[PDB]
Amino acid sequence: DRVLGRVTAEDVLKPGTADILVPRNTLLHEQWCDLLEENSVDAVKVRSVVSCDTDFGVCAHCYGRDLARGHIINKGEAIGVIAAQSIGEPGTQLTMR
Amino acid sequence: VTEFLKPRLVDIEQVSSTHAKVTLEPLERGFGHTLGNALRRILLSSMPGCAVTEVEIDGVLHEYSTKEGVQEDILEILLNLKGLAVRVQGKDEVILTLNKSGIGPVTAADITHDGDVEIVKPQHVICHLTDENASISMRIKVQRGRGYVPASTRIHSEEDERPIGRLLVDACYSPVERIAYNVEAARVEQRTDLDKLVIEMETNGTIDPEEAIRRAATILAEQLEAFVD
Amino acid sequence: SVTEFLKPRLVDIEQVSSTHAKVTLEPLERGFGHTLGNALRRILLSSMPGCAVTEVEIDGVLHEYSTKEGVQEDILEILLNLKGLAVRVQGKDEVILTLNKSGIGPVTAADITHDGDVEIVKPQHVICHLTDENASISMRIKVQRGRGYVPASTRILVDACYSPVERIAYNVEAARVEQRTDLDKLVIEMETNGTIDPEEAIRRAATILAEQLEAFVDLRDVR
Amino acid sequence: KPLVGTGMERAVAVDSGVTAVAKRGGVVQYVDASRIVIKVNEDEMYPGEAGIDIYNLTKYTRSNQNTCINQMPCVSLGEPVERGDVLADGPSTDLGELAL
Amino acid sequence: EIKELLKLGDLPTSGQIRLYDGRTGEQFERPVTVGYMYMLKLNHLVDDKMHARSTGSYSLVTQQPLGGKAQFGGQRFGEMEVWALEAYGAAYTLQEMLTV
Amino acid sequence: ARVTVQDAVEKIGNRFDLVLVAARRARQMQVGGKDPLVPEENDKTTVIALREIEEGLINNQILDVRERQEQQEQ
Amino acid sequence: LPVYQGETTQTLQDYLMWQVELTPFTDTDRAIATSIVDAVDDTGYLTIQIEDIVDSIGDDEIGLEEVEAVLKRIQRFDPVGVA
Amino acid sequence: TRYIVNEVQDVYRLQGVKINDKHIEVIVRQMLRKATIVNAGSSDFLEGEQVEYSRVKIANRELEANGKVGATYSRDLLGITKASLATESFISAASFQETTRVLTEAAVAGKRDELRGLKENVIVGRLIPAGTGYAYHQDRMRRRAAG
Amino acid sequence: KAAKKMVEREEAVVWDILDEVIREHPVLLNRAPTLHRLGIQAFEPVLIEGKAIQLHPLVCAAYNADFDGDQMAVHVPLTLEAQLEARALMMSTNNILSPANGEPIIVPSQDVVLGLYYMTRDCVNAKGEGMVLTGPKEAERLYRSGL
Repeated sequence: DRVLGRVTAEDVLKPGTADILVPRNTLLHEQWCDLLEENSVDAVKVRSVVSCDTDFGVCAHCYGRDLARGHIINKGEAIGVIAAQSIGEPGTQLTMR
Repeated sequence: VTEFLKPRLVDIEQVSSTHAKVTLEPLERGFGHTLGNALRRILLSSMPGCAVTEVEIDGVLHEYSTKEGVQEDILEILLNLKGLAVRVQGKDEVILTLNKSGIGPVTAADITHDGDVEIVKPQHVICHLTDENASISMRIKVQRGRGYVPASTRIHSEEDERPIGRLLVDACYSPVERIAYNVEAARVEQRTDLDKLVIEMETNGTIDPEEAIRRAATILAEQLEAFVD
Repeated sequence: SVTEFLKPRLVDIEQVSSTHAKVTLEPLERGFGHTLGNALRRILLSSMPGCAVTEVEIDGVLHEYSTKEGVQEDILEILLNLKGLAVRVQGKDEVILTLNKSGIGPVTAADITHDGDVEIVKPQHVICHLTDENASISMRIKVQRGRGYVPASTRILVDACYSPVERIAYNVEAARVEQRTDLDKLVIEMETNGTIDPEEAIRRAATILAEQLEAFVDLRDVR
Repeated sequence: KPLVGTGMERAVAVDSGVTAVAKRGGVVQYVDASRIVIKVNEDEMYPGEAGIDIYNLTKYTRSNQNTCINQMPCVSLGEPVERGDVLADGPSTDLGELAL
Repeated sequence: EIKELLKLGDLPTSGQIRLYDGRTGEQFERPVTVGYMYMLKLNHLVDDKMHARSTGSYSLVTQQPLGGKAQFGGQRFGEMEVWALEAYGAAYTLQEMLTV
Repeated sequence: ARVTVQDAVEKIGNRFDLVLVAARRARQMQVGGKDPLVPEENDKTTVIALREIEEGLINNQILDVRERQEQQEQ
Repeated sequence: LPVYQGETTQTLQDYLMWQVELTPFTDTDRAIATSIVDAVDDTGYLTIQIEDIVDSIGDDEIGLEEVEAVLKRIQRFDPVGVA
Repeated sequence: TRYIVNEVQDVYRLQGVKINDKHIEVIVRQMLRKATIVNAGSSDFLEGEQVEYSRVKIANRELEANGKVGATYSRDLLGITKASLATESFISAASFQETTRVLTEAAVAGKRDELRGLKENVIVGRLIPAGTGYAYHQDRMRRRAAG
Repeated sequence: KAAKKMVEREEAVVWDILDEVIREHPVLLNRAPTLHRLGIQAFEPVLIEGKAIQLHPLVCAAYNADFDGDQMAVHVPLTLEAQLEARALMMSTNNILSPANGEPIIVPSQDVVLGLYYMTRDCVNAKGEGMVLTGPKEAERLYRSGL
């Protein structure tokens, strides 16, 4: 699930030499996860924030959905407001060690 | 249908003046439970009753004060009087007068009695006085109804009416307040075993059980008439 | 007021199929709708008259663990198919029926002979699975007269679905007439096995209740 | 009155000073909805005084919480009452026990 | 001890009693323990919490509505609320709040 | 009442511009000037506009095309 | 300090203005109504004269008939007999 | 990034709370800006230049005209309580921690807001460049580019 | 003024037109303390003669309410676009999954769960163990007798 809502790059390769499993800009929507579990691949290169050369916000091509939408995030949405709020939502932490 | 054998009424038992038990002829399977439940709900839901609506007293004006010579307050008097049970003839909206002086206990017996008003408990307590010179003078407005009605509901009925000195009360119009039914199979040998249903009720004594169950039957017939079409 | 009560006039009925229908009511007096729905449901569930087969006498061993001998299907599945039949009899009492089909395989209701008062709503129902060769089979069944339902474990051998019902559901919703919103709106949904209009069955059950309750009042409301 | 108790309710009610108790009284003469007079016996009586103890109840008074406080009588008439016995019942009280 | 108490009361020691539906008139399985609770009503009553406003007088300073029910006041919004709204991103609603 | 909005979602896609299109169409309907193309079933203009755009008859260009069609007609 | 009166009583001038806004009137009619509302005494009477109001309007198109119509509309208000 | 993600995820998993990391590296990207430099690179002989502006300047300066003028930089992380005050808009980051010092600094600088920040739209009372208002703000920005 | 007088007099026709107006009009609710975006939801208002609102129990988990002494606020959208944003974005029918990790927010945990567990069980065998049917008759037999 850590990579389920992520889009990989061209670095994905099959265990067999000169073999691939999925093209560069692809979303791990629902089924390729089973295939990669079959191949037992562990190291996956995925584009993320800040690494996205945009100079303003983040390009939508490295975020996925992470929402109630089964589709990729649309343009104009404010992730920053969505973020920094979910993190502090579990106000059930522990103090005094 | 195949020989439904609709039952009849039989063995009307008067356990007490306010509590009694009624039994019915045996019927077919799976019907005593539903019949008992429906009849109980009908009786407990909508059954005509007579109660007090308003009482006027010359002495005190509002319910939150008292009168010299009594031990209890006006609110307790109201609570006692809404506990009264009384039956009236066909004419409704009847007002009666209560007047007495002295120190003795005050009950329902020593009240102005008319031919259309019948007291079931002349033993109820009306907050006996404590002073010999103390005298009571109030009139009680009594009507008939079917369901519980608070005084807030009857506010709209009087805007120009209701001068100071007359105090409304809440009407429940519930004469039974408790009932129970039981079903069992017996009294049939020539045919298949059949269940018989017995109803047990306690009332205020204002109404009679046969009349109440007849009214329940008539009203359930009245509803069920409409759904045929 | 003293004894007046609202009478439903919204008798609109919408049906999805010829066997399934949904019925809604207008706002009605307090508490009655739930009692009424429960009562009618229990009546139509308990004892509805109708014709049904009590047992089948097929060729072979009377035990349940019967073989296929070409039918490639256990007799339990056969009788499960059999139990879902809406057979009608106008005036005949319990009568015997049987089937005999060539070995084509689709064992349908047409395999049964046609009697004077024996009729089926649907002749396309499958009786038995697809056979494998040209063999034939006999049914030797009998339809009966009675009401409601009873498993044949008590009264022998398959079942007795004398009540022509499939599924019934009732719901109650709040409503208002003019000012007060303490009104009962009744929702009725009926599924019938067949041969009878669900509204016609509703009317039949209502008449059954009325004739089960009319003498309680001892001839009231004469005029 | 609560049916399950802890016993301390009686002490709470009496020490609350919200109801009326009997101090050096012998017998009640007259009872009113708000007025209470008790005749003390000569045993607990010292000369130079009439020998009657009057008590006036609190009837429907607004509290600091805007609530209503009212004290209800307990005894009926002509009842020999001992010293330290409760006489009236205020709000949320019943027979000397805090009944809330 | 309470078991023998219930014994003298002609009651089952288990405390579970069968009940019948008041609506369907059907016996319930798993008989239910019942209780008589010395229950008490609190000061937090709905008629006091009853409050609403459409449009009333406003403040001389900042021209804002009154507030906490002080002579038909109006409820106050918060920054964390508009953070949540911005996460929803309904800008027109925000402008409506800020202007209308 | 339109219990949920889904048809217009794939009719538009971005989940945002559909709001503006519905707003402008409903404004034009409330101010009047055009008899609604979709049959009316005793519902408010918002749900009717949602149903119409669900039908796939109204988008961000046909309204504007009719805008020019009327403007040139003056 | 933190405690302020914060009172915005209409004083029936704001009520009259709201009634004018809530009423349908032409721009000239609205301006005439506002001018009439300006010249209202506390007792509820018009301080200025109808001819004075017309002169203050300073419009050739403005006529005594329009003033009478506005006054009737002004009369058509709560309380009756306004100004 | 991976270290902090692992640490915070262990902290949350010990209780059992599951949260998508994408928020975490969102916070990290917010945490990563204001890159100081050692080489001037014909841009500025100062410190504390944001990563976005420096990257834009070097992209539009090296490839475009002169690739020889390069400014070697180091990206320094500044704490949340610290990086929050590092905003180009004086309107923002004022309610965050302090106003008086921020107000004095802005008055000394004589800078402007441009109403780019969402808080600027909030205080002004206009549609934010996000969600429904994103399209309107994009149209407004395109119009202002033309005029 | 006539409208105000009629409204203050609370006529039945006033109630009728109020019901007509409220029919196709959304409304939103908001828990005062909320730690996530989902503390605010939109619902269809329905009139019930009382003094307190009835929040659907399944949404209470998101609202983090527990049916004790609690207070609620109500906000009415006026502009058409506000209502459109309400029905497309504030609406409970759209907010099912958690935006934090992705789990479905609406998850019953109360009496529904135990009732589901109880209805689907078997001590050893109840009345009518060996019975075989089609499945619609299951309720038929359970309600009446035999099963």
